Amino acid sequence: NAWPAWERFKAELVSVDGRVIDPSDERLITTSEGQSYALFFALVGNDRQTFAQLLRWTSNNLAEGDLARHLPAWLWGRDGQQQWQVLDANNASDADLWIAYSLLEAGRLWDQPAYTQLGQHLLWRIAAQTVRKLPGLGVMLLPGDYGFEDAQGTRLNPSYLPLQLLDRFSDVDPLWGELAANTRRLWLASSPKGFAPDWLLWTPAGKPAADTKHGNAGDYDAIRVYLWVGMLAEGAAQRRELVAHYAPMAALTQRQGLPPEHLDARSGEARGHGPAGFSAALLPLLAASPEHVAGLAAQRQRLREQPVEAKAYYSQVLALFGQGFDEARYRFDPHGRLLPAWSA
Amino acid sequence: AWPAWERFKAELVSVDGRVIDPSDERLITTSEGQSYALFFALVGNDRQTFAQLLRWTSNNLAEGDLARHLPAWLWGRDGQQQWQVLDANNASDADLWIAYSLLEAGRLWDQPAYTQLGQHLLWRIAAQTVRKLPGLGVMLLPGDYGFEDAQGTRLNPSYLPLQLLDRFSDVDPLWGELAANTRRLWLASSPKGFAPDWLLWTPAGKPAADTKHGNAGDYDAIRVYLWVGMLAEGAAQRRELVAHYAPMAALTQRQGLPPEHLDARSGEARGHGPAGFSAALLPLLAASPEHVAGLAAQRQRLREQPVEAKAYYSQVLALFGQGFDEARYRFDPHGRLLPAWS
Repeated sequence: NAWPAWERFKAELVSVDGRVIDPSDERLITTSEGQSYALFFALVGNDRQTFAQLLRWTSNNLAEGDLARHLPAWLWGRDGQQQWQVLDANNASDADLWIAYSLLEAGRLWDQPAYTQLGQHLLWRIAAQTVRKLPGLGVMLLPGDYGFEDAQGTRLNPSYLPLQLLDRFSDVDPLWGELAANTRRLWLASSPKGFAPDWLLWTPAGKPAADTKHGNAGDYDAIRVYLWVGMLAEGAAQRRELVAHYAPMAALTQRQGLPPEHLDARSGEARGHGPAGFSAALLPLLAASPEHVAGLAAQRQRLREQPVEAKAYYSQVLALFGQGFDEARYRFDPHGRLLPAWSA
Repeated sequence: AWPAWERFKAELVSVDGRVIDPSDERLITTSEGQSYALFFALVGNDRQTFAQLLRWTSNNLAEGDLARHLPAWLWGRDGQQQWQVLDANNASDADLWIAYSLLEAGRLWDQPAYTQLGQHLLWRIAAQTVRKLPGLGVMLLPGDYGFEDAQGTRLNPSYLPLQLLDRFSDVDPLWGELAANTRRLWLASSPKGFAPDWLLWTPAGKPAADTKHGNAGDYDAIRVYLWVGMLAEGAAQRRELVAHYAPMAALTQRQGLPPEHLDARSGEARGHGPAGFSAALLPLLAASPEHVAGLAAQRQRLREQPVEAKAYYSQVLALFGQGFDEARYRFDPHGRLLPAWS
């Protein structure tokens, strides 16, 4: 089991002391998202040492030494005094979820009770700090502990809520399965044309509306909705409904021979061509139904001719997820449990 | 055999398991009444009544499935003479007592189903009712809706007994953290050694007078002294907490009767409390040698004018406080229930 793409990511974007660096920002920032994705990839790659290093860096720098006591700050880097520190103390729940998931799964797959316990401690804190009971929806995860609720209602981000993770947490307590059912409803409701938005607003009347900041735009966040949907196991709840619901994204990509860059989730209008990351993000969805078998072959082909670039953080993580799945490096079972290719 | 618990069942618990407060013309049940009665039934080693109470609570306050719904706080006769939920919002103090009684019953009676249900409730309480408040950390709201706005967060110190939160820490340390925050909240809410019913926690992270009830402490606040007085000797900061609320013990001892109303800011007291207040203070009064005159005086008041028949509020305070005083139960340092029958 060699994972050259993961080795390339490490060589290019992961520091010796264990932080993931997006070099496109002048501040040479790390995000909790970056840490969380790299933790998942290290597990998939059976890379115990890098997992430990990533986890240590995340703990010490984003969580004051202790993920059982603090949800990680989302932004870290160099400030205006050239000092390396937390730049924004608020959390991003999408990273928190991926961190908690990778810990539970690593605890199971590597037989490390400490990882299991830490994951459970995180779930409790996520419930306590980040979950709310929303009107006409029920329990739902906010994008962060602060700054996403007001008079207008509640801002939500579909891509922050991968069903696999929520389904897996249901094994810890059914509250999470309930949150997963609520997410399935949110996803469908937010995507009337079969295209996901980056954000939406959940009004006090219990209805979806255009996001206060991004309207109905679907771009680099929303592309991940197709990725999660496409990686659902056959027997996962509402899998066929979800795959079929987002068919227009697959249908469009097949037709145009290329994924689009920008969507309006309300009108279904699409612009441009998406970067190679978008192609990789779509491989699972493209493989999920026979009617998109040509689309799958096409996109696989484009990635051969034009692989993701060296220091391009965003396209690299989409590739590691999507090409990684396409290359049979892992699967999810119907309950969201990780099935890695090394675990035989 | 617990005579007061037998009388409470005979007078205030219907055959199908609801606790009635007759002082209200709607003949209401509250989630509070259900939660207290569940705890009393455990203390009384009464499996039969526990099961019936739980069933009524689930069916009528929680849509038939308490694992999926925190119970409505208020049930009774509506305007069309129908017996129905009157307010579907929850009351957090009852939610906590229900989860706790379930966890402890599960342990003490060897009933995995109670244990599981108790854990489902904690997850839902964390998810729906807990918030991270500025300069305070994780904290329980009084209810899922209606207690937050631009002015800040309304909190109710008496909704947060340290025994329950300390006990929940066994489920996950996050609850012990909430218990520690509650210890800070209690102290901050009580600058003169007297608790208020309510407190505002402002956006700047400071305690302020409650928006609705100012600094008044009476019928909710009396229960803070009850919780504190029942803390086990090795419970975290127990001595500090008993000493902190000494002025309530001292005033009661000095006046010969508990006050009816306190102002938590000024420490000014007015009137005399009902028998329930005397019962509620017996554990605190017994907690320090120097309050023995008061312990004796309040025991004597309860003998002379015992808690009246069909008087919901005074009966529950007495089952708690007199029950403790009669050695029917204790708590261990981590909030686990130690019933006399066990």
